Amino acid sequence: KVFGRCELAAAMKRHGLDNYRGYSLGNWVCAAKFESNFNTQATNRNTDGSTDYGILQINSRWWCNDGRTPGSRNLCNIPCSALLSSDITASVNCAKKIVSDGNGMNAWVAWRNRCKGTDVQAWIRGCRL
Ligand code: NA
Repeated sequence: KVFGRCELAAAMKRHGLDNYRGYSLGNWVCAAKFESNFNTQATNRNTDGSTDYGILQINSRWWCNDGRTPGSRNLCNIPCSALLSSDITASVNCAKKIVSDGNGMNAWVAWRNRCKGTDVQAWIRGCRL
């Protein structure tokens, strides 16, 4: 599923991501924009052989099981495929664990490089929330 900007902001808010660990909703929408262009089916293969999955490009090295990332963990206790669902519940629940891990949203290299410090409220501007 390719979400609309305000459609995703609403789904993220409903699942309690708005101000989670102090990150305003526009931070999460900005990260999703640059990670996946709001596409739940986004995938990216890493040089190390891990894969990133879903709207927030959650990686198989730590967070999900894909059966093909030697040495990896599955700390969100999900198949990585769950992160490609039209239903963002698994992605949001796992994102909550990741952003709690010590480095906040720096865990998402695209958030640090493209969202951090910018006017992220622009990502929810005009949305009925
Ligand atoms: Na894994």
